[PDB]
Amino acid sequence: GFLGAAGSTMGAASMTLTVQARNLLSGIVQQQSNLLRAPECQQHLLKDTHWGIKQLQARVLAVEHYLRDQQLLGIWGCSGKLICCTNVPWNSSWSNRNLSEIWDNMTWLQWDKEISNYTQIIYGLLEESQNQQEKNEQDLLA
Amino acid sequence: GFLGAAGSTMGAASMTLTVQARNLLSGIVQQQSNLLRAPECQQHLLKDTHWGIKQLQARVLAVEHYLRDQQLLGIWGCSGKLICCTNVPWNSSWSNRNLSEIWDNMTWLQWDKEISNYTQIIYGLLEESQNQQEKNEQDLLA
Amino acid sequence: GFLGAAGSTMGAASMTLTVQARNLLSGIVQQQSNLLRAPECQQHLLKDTHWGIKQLQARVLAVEHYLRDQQLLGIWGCSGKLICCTNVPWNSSWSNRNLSEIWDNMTWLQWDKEISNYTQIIYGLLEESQNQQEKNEQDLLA
Amino acid sequence: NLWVTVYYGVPVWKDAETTLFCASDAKKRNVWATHCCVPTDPNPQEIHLENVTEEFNMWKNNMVEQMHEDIISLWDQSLKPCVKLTPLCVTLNCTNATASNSSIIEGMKNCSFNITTELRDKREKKNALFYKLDIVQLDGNSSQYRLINCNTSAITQACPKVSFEPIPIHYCAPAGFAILKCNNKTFTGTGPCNNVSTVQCTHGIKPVVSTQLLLNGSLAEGEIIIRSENITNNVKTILVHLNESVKIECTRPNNKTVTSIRIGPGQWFYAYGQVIGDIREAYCNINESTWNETLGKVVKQLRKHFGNNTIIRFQPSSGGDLEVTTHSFNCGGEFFYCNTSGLFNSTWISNDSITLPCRIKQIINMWQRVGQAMYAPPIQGVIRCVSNITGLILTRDGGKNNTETFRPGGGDMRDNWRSELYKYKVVKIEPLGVAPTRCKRRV
Amino acid sequence: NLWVTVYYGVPVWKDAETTLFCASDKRNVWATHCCVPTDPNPQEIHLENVTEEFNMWKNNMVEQMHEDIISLWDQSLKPCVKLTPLCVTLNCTNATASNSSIIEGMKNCSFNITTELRDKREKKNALFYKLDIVQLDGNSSQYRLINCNTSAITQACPKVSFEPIPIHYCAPAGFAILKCNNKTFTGTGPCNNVSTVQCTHGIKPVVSTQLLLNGSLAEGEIIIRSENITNNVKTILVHLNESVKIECTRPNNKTVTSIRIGPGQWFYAYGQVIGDIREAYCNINESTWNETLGKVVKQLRKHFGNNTIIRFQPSSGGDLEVTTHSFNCGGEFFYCNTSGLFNSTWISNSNDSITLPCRIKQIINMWQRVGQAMYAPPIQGVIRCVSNITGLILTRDGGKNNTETFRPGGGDMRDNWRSELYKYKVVKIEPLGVAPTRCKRRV
Amino acid sequence: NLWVTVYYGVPVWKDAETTLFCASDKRNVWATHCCVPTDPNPQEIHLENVTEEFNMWKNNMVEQMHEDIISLWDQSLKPCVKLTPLCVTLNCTNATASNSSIIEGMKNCSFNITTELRDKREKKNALFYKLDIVQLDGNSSQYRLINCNTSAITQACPKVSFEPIPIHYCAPAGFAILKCNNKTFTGTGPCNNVSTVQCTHGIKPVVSTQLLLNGSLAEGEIIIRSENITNNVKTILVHLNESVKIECTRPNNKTVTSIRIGPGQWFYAYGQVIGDIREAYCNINESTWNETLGKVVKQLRKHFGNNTIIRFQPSSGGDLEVTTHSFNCGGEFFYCNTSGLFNSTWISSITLPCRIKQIINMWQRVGQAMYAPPIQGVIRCVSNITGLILTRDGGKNNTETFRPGGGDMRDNWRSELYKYKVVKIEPLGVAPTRCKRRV
Ligand SMILES: *[C@@H]1O[C@H](CO)[C@@H](O[C@@H]2O[C@H](CO)[C@@H](O[C@@H]3O[C@H](CO[C@H]4O[C@H](CO)[C@@H](O)[C@H](O)[C@@H]4O)[C@@H](O)[C@H](O)[C@@H]3O)[C@H](O)[C@H]2NC(C)=O)[C@H](O)[C@H]1NC(C)=O
Ligand SMILES: *[C@@H]1O[C@H](CO)[C@@H](O[C@@H]2O[C@H](CO)[C@@H](O[C@@H]3O[C@H](CO)[C@@H](O)[C@H](O)[C@@H]3O)[C@H](O)[C@H]2NC(C)=O)[C@H](O)[C@H]1NC(C)=O
Ligand SMILES: *[C@@H]1O[C@H](CO)[C@@H](O[C@@H]2O[C@H](CO)[C@@H](O[C@@H]3O[C@H](CO)[C@@H](O)[C@H](O)[C@@H]3O)[C@H](O)[C@H]2NC(C)=O)[C@H](O)[C@H]1NC(C)=O
Ligand SMILES: *[C@@H]1O[C@H](CO)[C@@H](O[C@@H]2O[C@H](CO)[C@@H](O)[C@H](O)[C@H]2NC(C)=O)[C@H](O)[C@H]1NC(C)=O
Ligand SMILES: *[C@@H]1O[C@H](CO)[C@@H](O[C@@H]2O[C@H](CO)[C@@H](O)[C@H](O)[C@H]2NC(C)=O)[C@H](O)[C@H]1NC(C)=O
Ligand SMILES: *[C@@H]1O[C@H](CO)[C@@H](O[C@@H]2O[C@H](CO)[C@@H](O)[C@H](O)[C@H]2NC(C)=O)[C@H](O)[C@H]1NC(C)=O
Ligand SMILES: *[C@@H]1O[C@H](CO)[C@@H](O)[C@H](O)[C@H]1NC(C)=O
Ligand SMILES: *[C@@H]1O[C@H](CO)[C@@H](O)[C@H](O)[C@H]1NC(C)=O
Ligand SMILES: *[C@@H]1O[C@H](CO)[C@@H](O)[C@H](O)[C@H]1NC(C)=O
Ligand SMILES: *[C@@H]1O[C@H](CO)[C@@H](O)[C@H](O)[C@H]1NC(C)=O
Ligand SMILES: *[C@@H]1O[C@H](CO)[C@@H](O)[C@H](O)[C@H]1NC(C)=O
Ligand SMILES: *[C@@H]1O[C@H](CO)[C@@H](O)[C@H](O)[C@H]1NC(C)=O
Repeated sequence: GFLGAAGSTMGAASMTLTVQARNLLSGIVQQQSNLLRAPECQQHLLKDTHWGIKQLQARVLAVEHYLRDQQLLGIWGCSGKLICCTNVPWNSSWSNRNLSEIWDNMTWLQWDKEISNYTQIIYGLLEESQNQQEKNEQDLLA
Repeated sequence: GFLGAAGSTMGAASMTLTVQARNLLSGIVQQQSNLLRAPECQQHLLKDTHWGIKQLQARVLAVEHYLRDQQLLGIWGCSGKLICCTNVPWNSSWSNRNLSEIWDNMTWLQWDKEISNYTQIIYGLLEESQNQQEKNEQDLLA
Repeated sequence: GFLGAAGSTMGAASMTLTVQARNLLSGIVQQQSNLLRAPECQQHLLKDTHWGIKQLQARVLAVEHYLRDQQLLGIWGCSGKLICCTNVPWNSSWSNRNLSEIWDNMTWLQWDKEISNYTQIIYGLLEESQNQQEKNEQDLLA
Repeated sequence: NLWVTVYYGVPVWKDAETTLFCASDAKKRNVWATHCCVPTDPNPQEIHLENVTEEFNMWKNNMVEQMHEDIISLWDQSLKPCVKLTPLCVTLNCTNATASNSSIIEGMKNCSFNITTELRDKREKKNALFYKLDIVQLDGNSSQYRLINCNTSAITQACPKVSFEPIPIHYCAPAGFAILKCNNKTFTGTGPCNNVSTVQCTHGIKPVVSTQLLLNGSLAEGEIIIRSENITNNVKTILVHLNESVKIECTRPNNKTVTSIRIGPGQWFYAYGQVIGDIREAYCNINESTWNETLGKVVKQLRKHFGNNTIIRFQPSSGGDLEVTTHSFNCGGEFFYCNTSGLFNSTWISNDSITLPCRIKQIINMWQRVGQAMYAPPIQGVIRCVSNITGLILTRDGGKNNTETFRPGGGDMRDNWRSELYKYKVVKIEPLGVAPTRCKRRV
Repeated sequence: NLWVTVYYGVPVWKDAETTLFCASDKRNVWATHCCVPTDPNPQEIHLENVTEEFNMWKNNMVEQMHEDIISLWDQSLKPCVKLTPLCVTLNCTNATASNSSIIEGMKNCSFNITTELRDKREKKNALFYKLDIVQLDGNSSQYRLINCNTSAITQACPKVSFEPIPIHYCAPAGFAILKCNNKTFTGTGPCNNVSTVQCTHGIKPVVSTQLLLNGSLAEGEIIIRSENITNNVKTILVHLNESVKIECTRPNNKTVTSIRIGPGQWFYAYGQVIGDIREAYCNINESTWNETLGKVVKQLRKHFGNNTIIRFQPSSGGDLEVTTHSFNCGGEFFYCNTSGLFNSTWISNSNDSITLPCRIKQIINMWQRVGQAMYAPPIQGVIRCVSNITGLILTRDGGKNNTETFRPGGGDMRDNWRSELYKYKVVKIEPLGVAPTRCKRRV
Repeated sequence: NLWVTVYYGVPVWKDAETTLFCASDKRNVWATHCCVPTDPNPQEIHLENVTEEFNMWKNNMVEQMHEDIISLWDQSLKPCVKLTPLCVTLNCTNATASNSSIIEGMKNCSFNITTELRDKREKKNALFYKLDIVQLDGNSSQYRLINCNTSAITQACPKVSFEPIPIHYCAPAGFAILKCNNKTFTGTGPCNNVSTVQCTHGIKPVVSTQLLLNGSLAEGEIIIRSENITNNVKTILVHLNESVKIECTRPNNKTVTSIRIGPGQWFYAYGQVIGDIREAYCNINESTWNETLGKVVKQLRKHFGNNTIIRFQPSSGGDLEVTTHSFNCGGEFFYCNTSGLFNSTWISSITLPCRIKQIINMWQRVGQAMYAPPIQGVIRCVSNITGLILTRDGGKNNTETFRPGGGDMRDNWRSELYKYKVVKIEPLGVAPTRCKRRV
């Protein structure tokens, strides 16, 4: 069910949060690599050098994006969590509408664009909040 | 020893899980340190492009496998731990021994053989349990 | 503001930590990605096999250093954080600077140099401490 | 009040460019199987996306540009280690070539030439038959000739034991990406699609090469579909997908003997020896009826974008290189060029069979590139192949009193792959997102 | 009740096929390619109570060994001078020496070669081994090199050394090399003395056909290893517990002539030999050979029954690559007639020396590939090798009648690399695992 | 009371070496190889209270660009035409222009070459600079190309432009570039006004032997840099705070003849001379040269003594590349006699004749020789001299003689990267604190 129920609802994404998270990384590139190695194609990967560098480019870029995502979750205090909440309040300027009017009345792929240009500000607030929280926990450690 | 007690007993072997996880990346950094000490070696092995593609593939595959394991830990709520417990019960369908029959009197290799076909089921159940726990936590924060 | 607090005294760099955590990975890597993606860089430089192999190697090594650092944070416990304490007492014999000058009148560069040759000892202590802590938690739950 | 929540593993995507990889099913030395080493899924899956719509643009699809680049890279890679015919450029005594009882063969010449051998200091006189389309005359009033290549670049002979029979190739995303396939039957490109599914690999596309007609492709589910980047601008090409194929036969009937020469240290050069049997000519046989109903349905569907009372005329290509003027294609390893005059000479207002003459040319300026020309090796025996026309490439001439003329035109190989790639779109998963909540962080 | 607990960092592993790398410690190829330094103090760690199944004829490391070495030979020859301009008709006569002594095996051949200016040629003279030259046609002093009808040839660079050196083969991270220490191991089955290691003990890339040279000795007695002792189709590897000294030589003092091919291309050949000619040969101690052959015969009796007759005969047939014992001696290539060895009868079971006449060749088709030949440069002076025989490659006949006759084998160098790597296996670590425990997560 | 705490993201670093990325802004070669923008880098981060030791004589960046430029050069020449069939016997004579006026250079040579048909040769004529050709055993009217006993030569493709452009070298992730801003810094030692950047400024990969061209204008003061000012082994670099204008020119207007070698293979040589005969030369302002040398001598006196006498003498000997001022101008290759500059002594409208040659062993390599194609039309170029390469010989007390030695090729670029250092970020650190982990 990869991308399953992508058009259903953002409120009840639920198990889908698992499904995507395990099909965007090595959990499938292992299958790709075993398939690649299976006919002993390595000589081709060596002879057709350009194809080899292209494959390595694809793999390293996928790895880089996954680490992108893990670092951004980690710096926000959300390491190892699929759903995580913060203390940063929601702004009125970020397409404010009542949850009765959007929650379970609107799905992902329909409203991500409605919070474009505010990705960076949200990210900055999350990092600042996490850093302040960590410093406060340090100071409380008498 | 590095793989000491691998064929002796599970309980004593499980005490030192640090060394394996460390070596999974310390081997890579040590080998690249060996290369960095000799830039002419890097230069020749660069000119020998085939060897370059071979070992670049090997290194990225090692990184891939490590991230595979790390993200599998992440979805199971066990990120940042070598030892962790869940709330998934043990199914008698695959093994019926008691703890004294496995944590003593049997080896980790034997254990790998013992539950070789049960373990994927454990992956599924751990994923669902962690997702349910996360939704419960989200609803709890009132 | 990368490295903006490098010459500031220790503690002044705490609030800048989030800035310094970025650009090791995923701060410069995606910038370089898009910058190379726009002009199909490496795509028309695939024929320059040496150049492609060098750039792929450099990106891989950035990735590997990031994994090494994150994993060493993992094996010491309390990873996913820019700030965390342990339960290991400080061995004053390393510097004997039992002063408030650990948070004043001295920069992080100078301190890293001053205790540059006790790095491995601290690491081993943290390793053993986390091992004991994990086993203790497992026993407490059981 | 409301607060921020961060979700990871969200099901969204954005349009993206990325390298792909190619896979094929397991099966002498077919290059397609070799390059697309990766085996395909024995049980390919498809996930229907309920209540999802997405914009597709078949003229800006990065798939086709990757197609062109990968296919040319493979062709160069395949020719790179093969025998070189570089020293084969010398003065040739050519005369009329004859078969059996000294009967003249139109379009061939028996050429004698001096060629090297194993030892650099030894030469020998050798004979071979060549097609007129591969030879140019040095002196207009004498029998000295050379190969047309000799003033552009050295030619490489394709390896004689390497098959170039197209095989279905499935095109798969790397991790973090996905392929979105339209399931709207009448989808004309450049717009939204409502019935969409996610896949990991395409259905399997045969990298067939053609200039005027689309061969061995997929048929339209509904009626005949006409696609264009700009329907009103006549400069753009027009792709027509048929919902019923046309079965065409093509043949090089003459039974030819093949000869081989040792031109160097391990370098073998193959050529057409003498010939036997009666004189016969290469051609393409087409069922006249099926062609006429196909073209009739095509004009009926053209009248959806052009006027009901508009005159629709069909003329051959005005002119240009042999590659684009003719219908050019591969038949069993040989290269055919057919006039198609009998297919596109008609006007449309409100038992029988046809035959196109065809020419054979062994020197191929593949991908209309200057230099790096290929020598297609000779093929022993008699060549017969059968192909399904699934679609047509048409260019338009307008500026007339409610009349529109159409010609084959085409020649851009990209459009061929567009005929099997308009359905697909590459996208990048963006698993990170945020949302408002009634909840709050603790501690 | 019992609940799942998840463990990371587990000490378990699986059989795996992975890519290794090579590290080893005058332009030696081996030092250059395996430029990664080796561990001065490798730390073997005995795994108590661990057992592991080995099968050296399924050991994937030999394939990686083979590919890496052939890649090294191909790459080292990549920038070296081509000798294609030399493939010209040769005017040859019997070579001679001081006092007009008729030399056996050589030919004084003269040839017209292109000088630095391509429009000018010069007559040059050089000595060659008759085994590398074949009569051009019929019976005329006109002669050619054997390669000229197979492939272009590259001379190995004279400034590049190919002396074997020990090479340690190291796993990447996440893989470990399991070493079996059972001194009596027969190459297949369980091993109950298993240790982990990072890199192999150091294997010298020696290339030989019949007798295994410079290798490691068996810790126990002489071991005879073969997948099926009953099925004589398989080869049989003899790993000795005692080595035999062998002294080989090309004794004649020769000089080298340096001829220009082109602007930066120089061909090298034997200009002259001084005199007092004698044949190149190898020498073996008689008593040592008899005792070694007796001990291996005892082991063959152990396998095939005490009252069974045993016999040794020379090779049954084939080219020099398999009929003779071939080896590289300082860059020159020896092929020695082992008929003087393996000529014996053994039924229930001399201070001289055995002499082996040795043909010598400069033209080598290494690894028995068609084409890609290599020309060994000449060496001035006198050539002497000293080597340790540590094992044998045998094959068994099907005569029966209570007699098992044995012959020299060879022809597949992979056995040579395997002979040394019998006790090593590569395994992938699997850090993940699960188990039951007496407690659950608090949640 | 103190307890261990681990910090991730500490702003500290160590020295290191790494492949830096190259970026820049018929076809220019660097623009294609370094085909990545450098526009969105307007800012730098000043570092308050940092001191770092630079050593411009141990930069790995200079070595990196040396290997990168040679790699680019080899790659760019790799697909271009080969000229092996031109290595034939040449029947040669004196060339002429206008009313049969003999040319000082320009040996006019005829040669039999194979055409598109292997069984067909033709006589073709071409003019060559006398420096590219060597006589065959002293025989009259018999000559060969200078290459023919070393290696096959490659013709640089005429359509590629080897004009240098500004190049920026950018750190990969986890690395940073430290730039000294002490305007009086002498290339070595501590610098306490340092700014971190992601990319360098624009340095043009210029090639030159003894004079330093098209560089930055040092700092406000003229700076002389040396790994050891006393030792005579080390090259001395002089960095001028004012540029000196030089106008170099090949005045001879000539036709370019285009000969077919083979299928898709073309050779280009100098054909008929159009104008009158004039030597190739460079113009330098005499006065400007005088005060520039005076200022440099003053700065030298600050090292070698106020009462010391300082003189400049020509380069003693060596190949053209050692003694002549070698460079590119409009795609052609000049080698100029600098004896008219470095002839002076100090107690307290200059015209350099210039030779032109088309076959160059760049970087003094054996083989891999490059054949520069001809350029139809007069060539005139203008350059800024920003620095000098000086070789000290030593000798008698209070006598300091310097010569315009070519130095190493790397010294052409050490002169530009002396401000820069590469550092590896070390995000991890540890410290004591009053705080201890709970439980
Ligand atoms: C569109 O798809 C059609 C199939 O639906 C294609 O028709 C097929 O075309 C191939 C290629 O010509 C035919 O292949 C046959 O293969 C046998 C096997 O020969 C083998 O041995 C000979 C020994 O000399 C060797 O030369 C070959 O390479 C093989 O190794 C040949 O003997 C036959 O002559 C023939 O070539 C298929 O038979 C044919 N299918 C049918 C049903 O006839 C068609 O080519 C496709 N269109 C395009 C443009 O590619
Ligand atoms: C392994 O087999 C090889 C031949 O296949 C044997 O080669 C010989 O090894 C000895 C080692 O001491 C070489 O000695 C030295 O060779 C250099 C070469 O220039 C020479 O300059 C020295 O004066 C000294 O002689 C010997 O040359 C070499 N044979 C030849 C023809 O070069 C080797 O002995 C066998 N054993 C081992 C352990 O490698
Ligand atoms: C130092 O910098 C100056 C100024 O940029 C360089 O002058 C430039 O020299 C080149 C080569 O001669 C000129 O290119 C030429 O342009 C003409 C006209 O388009 C063209 O016909 C030639 O084929 C060639 O491409 C360039 O225009 C000229 N630019 C200016 C403004 O003077 C000088 O070459 C540099 N010298 C060094 C040492 O890098
Ligand atoms: C190339 O030439 C070699 C040598 O001239 C040929 O090798 C001969 O092969 C036959 C096979 O029966 C043997 O009987 C001869 O003894 C071999 N050597 C001689 C003296 O000819 C080889 O067959 C030729 N092959 C090709 C493809 O050229
Ligand atoms: C130390 O370095 C800083 C830059 O990091 C210098 O500041 C520059 O000063 C010049 C003076 O003309 C200004 O034009 C620049 O805009 C300034 N840049 C920045 C970023 O401040 C400062 O002058 C240097 N001081 C020393 C001691 O050299
Ligand atoms: C270089 O030499 C060639 C060969 O002589 C000159 O070309 C021609 O020479 C003949 C006389 O041998 C004249 O009759 C032609 O008119 C010349 N034609 C050309 C190309 O001018 C060529 O002129 C000489 N070039 C120079 C500069 O002296
Ligand atoms: C699509 O919309 C219909 C509308 O009734 C709804 O029933 C269905 O659940 C939606 N699909 C998904 C996957 O939620
Ligand atoms: C191996 O088994 C024996 C059994 O007595 C035990 O004493 C020993 O500790 C075991 N080895 C290890 C490494 O635990
Ligand atoms: C193709 O579409 C036309 C539309 O008029 C229809 O008449 C015809 O039956 C269709 N043929 C097939 C095979 O679907
Ligand atoms: C070799 O040259 C001599 C020179 O007189 C000639 O007599 C002889 O026939 C030649 N032999 C061959 C095989 O060309
Ligand atoms: C060229 O002219 C000079 C004038 O001194 C003369 O010495 C020389 O011999 C001439 N050479 C030719 C080739 O005419
Ligand atoms: C040199 O520069 C001075 C500056 O005043 C100028 O007057 C003089 O004419 C210049 N001479 C040359 C050589 O151009």
